[PDB]
Amino acid sequence: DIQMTQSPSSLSASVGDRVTITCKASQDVGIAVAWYQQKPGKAPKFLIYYASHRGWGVPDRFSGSGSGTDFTLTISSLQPEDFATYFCQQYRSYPLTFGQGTKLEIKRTVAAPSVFIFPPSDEQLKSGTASVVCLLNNFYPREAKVQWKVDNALQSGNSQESVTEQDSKDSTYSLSSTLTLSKADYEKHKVYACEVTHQGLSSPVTKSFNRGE
Amino acid sequence: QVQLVQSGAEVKKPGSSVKVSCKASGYAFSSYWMNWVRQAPGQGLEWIGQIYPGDDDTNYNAKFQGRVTITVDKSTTTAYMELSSLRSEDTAVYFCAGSLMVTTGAPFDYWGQGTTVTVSSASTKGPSVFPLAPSSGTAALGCLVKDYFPEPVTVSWNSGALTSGVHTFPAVLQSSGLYSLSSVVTVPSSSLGTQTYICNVNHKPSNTKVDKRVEP
Amino acid sequence: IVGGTNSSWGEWPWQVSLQVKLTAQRHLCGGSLIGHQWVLTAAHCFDGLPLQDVWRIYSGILNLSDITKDTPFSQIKEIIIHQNYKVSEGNHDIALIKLQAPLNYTEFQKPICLPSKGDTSTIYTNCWVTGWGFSEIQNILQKVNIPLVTNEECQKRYQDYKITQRMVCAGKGDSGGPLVCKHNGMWRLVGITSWGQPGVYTKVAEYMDWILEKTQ
Ligand SMILES: *[C@@H]1O[C@H](CO)[C@@H](O)[C@H](O)[C@H]1NC(C)=O
Ligand SMILES: *[C@@H]1O[C@H](CO)[C@@H](O)[C@H](O)[C@H]1NC(C)=O
Ligand SMILES: *[C@@H]1O[C@H](CO)[C@@H](O)[C@H](O)[C@H]1NC(C)=O
Repeated sequence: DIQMTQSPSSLSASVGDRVTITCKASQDVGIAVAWYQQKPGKAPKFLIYYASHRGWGVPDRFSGSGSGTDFTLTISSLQPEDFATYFCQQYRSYPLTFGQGTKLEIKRTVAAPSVFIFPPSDEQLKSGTASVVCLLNNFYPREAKVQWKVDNALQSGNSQESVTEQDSKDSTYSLSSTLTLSKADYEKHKVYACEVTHQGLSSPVTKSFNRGE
Repeated sequence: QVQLVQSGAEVKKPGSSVKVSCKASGYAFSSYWMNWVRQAPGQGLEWIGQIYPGDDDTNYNAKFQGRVTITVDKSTTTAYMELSSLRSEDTAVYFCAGSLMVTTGAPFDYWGQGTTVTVSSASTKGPSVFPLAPSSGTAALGCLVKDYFPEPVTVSWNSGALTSGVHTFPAVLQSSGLYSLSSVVTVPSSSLGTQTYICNVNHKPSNTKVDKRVEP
Repeated sequence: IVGGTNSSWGEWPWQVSLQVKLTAQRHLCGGSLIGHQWVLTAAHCFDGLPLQDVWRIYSGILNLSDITKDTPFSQIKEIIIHQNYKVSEGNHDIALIKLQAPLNYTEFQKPICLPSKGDTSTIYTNCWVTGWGFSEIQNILQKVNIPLVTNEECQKRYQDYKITQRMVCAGKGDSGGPLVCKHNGMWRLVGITSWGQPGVYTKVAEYMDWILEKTQ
């Protein structure tokens, strides 16, 4: 199989910027490379074929180039509708293969997260499980880091993080972290803290609560 | 116009088989290759196989060979993909895509909207809804929708009367095999003593509707 | 599956455009590239234009408006019109063009396989005709899926003309343009447009002996 490596995995840009996505084939694919655009939850849309020729009704700002093992997709002037994930496909030989995708994101001024921590509700505790949720609200960029401390003990492997897409208004992200503990283990300790490290924060912000208080 | 309309979402158990259909219209169905591509939530796009309806010629990705059978019904201009011996790793959105060219199978100038196929031994279960009570100038409310299967679950606040600042995070598949979801909203801390907030959670697959008030 | 009759780059790589530069260069006829140096077209395209000096042949071309003086072209070295062809008649409307320089096969320039001698009686179901026909000349190479009709059924309409066994009927199509049909997964040049009621095409299968003899 011919592997297709896209670079970068993510890319932040602004309306009117000129952005370039590169795709590298592990083997010579000639010019048998196509590009697709996919927005969240929707089907991929066909942009380029044979590495340079636009598809049906594709705006002229989309430009493809390259040959051999290196290929490029260029958008001359990003419109707000152009922010999406982009895939390169090779069809020189079967099986057909795609790149891992390059996500175009709206560039925004740095925003620090608002951190909230929620103790497990009484109803859930009656079920024998405890979920403590840490909320990072309206921050940018996406790379905020979250750590869970139980009595100053760094938890690991028992927390799941979910993040939203860029808000349609403020282009900010929101992230939720859920530390899941059994009721037996939840009551073993007193202090539960969520420590967040983000680009926009001078020092990590830690929100904590005392169990039962 | 040219349309590719696929069947609805499917929930299957390991070892069973799923048959995804793709009803094509608006073009010469028999003269174009129909390609099947799946997009796993964490493995990007993966081409499965293709069929030329006119001659019923098929090409399969060697990964899926022995488990995928792509067939067509010329009468209704419908293509099918039948993936057998389903594994949990087969959970993905399956697309049908028409070739750009009459003379070759790739690239794909048009795609179907996709069919979400979920492979899991878990059984249908309604969501357990818990409140993320605010602490004590914006305060954060929330709603922990936990332990439900299959997806999706819809969450709205005050029956839609409160959409500003509402963030419903994507569901996460847990070790139990059930999905969990949290929906949060930020409102003025002063308003907490005046307004009541209701988390409206609808899970059609289980026909369960939960309305949980969130208060300090 | 999108685009309708509009073709895509490399979809019909055998398609060539025959043009003459007398005062203002214009497209006159289409042709099928059948080899590095050989192009197959209709004889009547040369009625009144026998000189080889004026003919320009473009291969790997989709949009005729993109042709410029800098655009490469092939010059005719030999025009082999079928000996039995007569200007006053449409019978035996097959001509062979030998290019002065061999062409390189690329993603946009490829030969079209010719039918075997035994393929005179076979029936084709997935047939296409491509050209820059009239409505002016369409800029983008057009493709039309047309069904084939038996000679007996065709003769009922062209009562004024004798449809011989060496002709095919069907029914954006150029004089001398290809009529290709996909059989056994391989595209073959089944006919050559001769009369543009149904279209009538010279049956390339019957002329294989003449084609190979002249070609070799
Ligand atoms: C084909 O291309 C022409 C432009 O030359 C356009 O006007 C026409 O709408 C196109 N047809 C289809 C079916 O896309
Ligand atoms: C064909 O080329 C001309 C210029 O040579 C261009 O204006 C036209 O847009 C092209 N065809 C299409 C369908 O874009
Ligand atoms: C085309 O064919 C000629 C003769 O075989 C060869 O010299 C040349 O490198 C080929 N490629 C191009 C771009 O001319």
